[PDB]
Amino acid sequence: MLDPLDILTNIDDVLPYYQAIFSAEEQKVVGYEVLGRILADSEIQSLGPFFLDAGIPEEYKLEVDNRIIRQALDRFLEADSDLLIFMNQDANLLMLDHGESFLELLKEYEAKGIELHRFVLEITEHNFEGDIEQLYHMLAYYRTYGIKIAVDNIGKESSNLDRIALLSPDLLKIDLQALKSPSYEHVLYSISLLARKIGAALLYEDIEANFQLQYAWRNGGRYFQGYYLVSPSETFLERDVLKQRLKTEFHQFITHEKKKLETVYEHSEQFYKRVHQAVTSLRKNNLSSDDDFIKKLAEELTDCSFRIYMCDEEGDQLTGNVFKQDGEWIYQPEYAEKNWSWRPYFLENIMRMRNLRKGFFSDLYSDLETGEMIRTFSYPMDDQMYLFIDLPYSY
Amino acid sequence: LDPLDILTNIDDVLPYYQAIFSAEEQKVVGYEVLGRILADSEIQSLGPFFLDAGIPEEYKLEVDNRIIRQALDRFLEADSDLLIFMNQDANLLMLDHGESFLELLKEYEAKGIELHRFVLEITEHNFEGDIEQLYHMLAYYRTYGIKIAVDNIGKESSNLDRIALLSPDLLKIDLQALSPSYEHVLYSISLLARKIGAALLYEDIEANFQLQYAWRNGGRYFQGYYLVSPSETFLERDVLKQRLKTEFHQFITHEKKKLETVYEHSEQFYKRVHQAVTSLRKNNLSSDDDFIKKLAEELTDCSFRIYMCDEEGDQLTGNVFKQDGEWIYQPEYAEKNWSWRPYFLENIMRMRNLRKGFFSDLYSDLETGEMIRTFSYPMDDQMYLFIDLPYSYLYEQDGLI
Ligand SMILES: [Ca+2]
Ligand SMILES: [Ca+2]
Repeated sequence: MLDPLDILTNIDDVLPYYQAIFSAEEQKVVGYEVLGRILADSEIQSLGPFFLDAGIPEEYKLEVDNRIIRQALDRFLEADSDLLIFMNQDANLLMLDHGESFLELLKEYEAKGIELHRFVLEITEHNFEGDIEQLYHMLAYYRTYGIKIAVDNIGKESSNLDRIALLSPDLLKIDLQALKSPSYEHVLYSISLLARKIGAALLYEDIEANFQLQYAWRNGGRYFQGYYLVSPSETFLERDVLKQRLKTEFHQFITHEKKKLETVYEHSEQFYKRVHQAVTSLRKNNLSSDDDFIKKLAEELTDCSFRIYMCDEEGDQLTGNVFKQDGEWIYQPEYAEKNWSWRPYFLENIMRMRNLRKGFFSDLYSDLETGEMIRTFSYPMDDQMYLFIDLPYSY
Repeated sequence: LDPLDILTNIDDVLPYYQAIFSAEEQKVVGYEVLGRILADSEIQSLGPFFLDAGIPEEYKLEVDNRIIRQALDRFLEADSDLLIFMNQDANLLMLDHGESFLELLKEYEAKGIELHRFVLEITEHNFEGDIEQLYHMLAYYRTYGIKIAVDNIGKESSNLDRIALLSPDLLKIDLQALSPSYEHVLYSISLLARKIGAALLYEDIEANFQLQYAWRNGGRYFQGYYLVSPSETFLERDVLKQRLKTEFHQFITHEKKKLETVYEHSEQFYKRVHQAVTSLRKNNLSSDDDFIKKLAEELTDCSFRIYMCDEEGDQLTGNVFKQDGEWIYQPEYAEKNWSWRPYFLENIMRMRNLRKGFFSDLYSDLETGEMIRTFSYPMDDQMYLFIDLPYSYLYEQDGLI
């Protein structure tokens, strides 16, 4: 293994390697991440341990860091003009002089021909121990030159979504070693939606396998990185190196998700028919009690439902719950006179049921009482009343 | 108050209680136990005392105990279904892997407080031990029915990973913090809370607008001075029922309206677009790219980008993009794919089935960076038209922001 002294003594042997990043739009190389390499003893080894070592003085990190960047940016001057240049930069070291010296190094290469808006700067926020509002201040300055900001390692140690969103980054880098909790896609889904509202694109990294790439794609992944794509190498690659492979790999993701979306919408339709038949059959009868009715319905729909109740237009529960437990139905009258408009989507679905004049399923959510994952089916009725049915699973 | 003052007069220490209110029944669901001492003809908080890092842990637990015993003695006599919210530091609890505390709880089960009424307010970002061990221990607690609530969610603790791991029963979000970054981050936590099954409890509600924010963003439970301040005794369970019933009626009414105003707006826009498109599409043998140019001029007042895609998200045309009040044509976006975008495929099969067009929620455009909405409109030949709306049009319409 490599002692730090070994590196500073042979500083002329240090070189950048590059890892390509691929777009979901054009399935093409959109830019590269600059990584640090040294030629020691007929072999190439990473300067990672060297940059990550807290024991090594900062100037020697910057000393080396510099030659790699110069070599890397010298290379970019000659490649395609629209390539992005992703660069790892510690917040604290960058903040030693409020980023002054670094920016001048970037400014230098603008003159030499690299537009500043090609620079993506990989910052790790939870590593920062200075005043966060000051770091956020500085990056503002950077952006006013078009410089892009990417935040690393989301959700690991001191990571913080409040502090991240304040930074209002251009990119979020999410690594998927995490995928090797079954419920991690909830994490991913949540992230993308936060990212969509503040306008940060998602870059998934450390993609070592296919299922990982699929996870990336179907959870809002705009850009992609990993060994499974292309490993870091000393030179650049043909921009459309993986185009056909990704085109086909993505076609298959699309097909899957559609077969997936249609299959659930189709299922919803038939269920609406089953419910419509059941309800109108029962509703032509002398069951004035709104409560008598849902009991009958539950027996009708015994195979697929586990809870049923009715509410009015403003979310007030008109009836009490029928609840299936241990294969038997129980009547819980106490649940009458409760309001549910506070629930996400609830009011939205009321006006949807009206306008659309049909019934439908919700997405998957975790029922507050039982705890297991369920879906609710909402069905509109005569007299501006709305029926709710709770369904567990059927995969 | 010096800490010595407290330990010296430990017999003067007493719990106060703050009630917590349900959105369902607008009633008192339980109380948070808070720590107080009677010093010099007056009542003052032991907060500073529990938060002081200088004070040895034994003396914090010594006092803590006096309060919990008094508090739980009180609960033995109140209603049987009341929840008991209790502040507990992770690190002090982890000094003996929670063994002693649990035995204290176990004791009161015998005396008549079934364990599922206990909510344990933990602050995860204060923990400096191995997280997976703390997560390990709380599992044990839960297997007795003990409930777990995490504190300072939203700001100080905002780790979708940890939240997803500790898999808590409750998230406590405080609203002194009160769209900004902050409101979008609660959004993403909200979305998760419903997926992992954690109820939202909003606290530090000092005003009405705060309560409304709480309500419309998935708040199941509520706390603050604006509701009821802490006091040394319990309150009648339906103390605020009618006040909250009416205060919530007004939130419901409001939301039924902000939502209609946007759906109404969508309908008319669909008509405008339908008229424009079919006018331009009838007697035209010019290409799809030529068409969208004409359309952008048609819709010049309200659009800023227009393009078409096929059923699998491949962009059929270039873009027309309005810039500095002029329309530019961007051939480069031809043959780009967008199915990776959230909602994209979902909306294709929605446009088909429903056979109509509609707006998206508000999102931040990746190029311009301002907040926009997109309108999706289905066409003949299994093709789909998209139109990105600027803020300048959203801002001066009714309730699209
Ligand atoms: Ca990196
Ligand atoms: Ca608390």
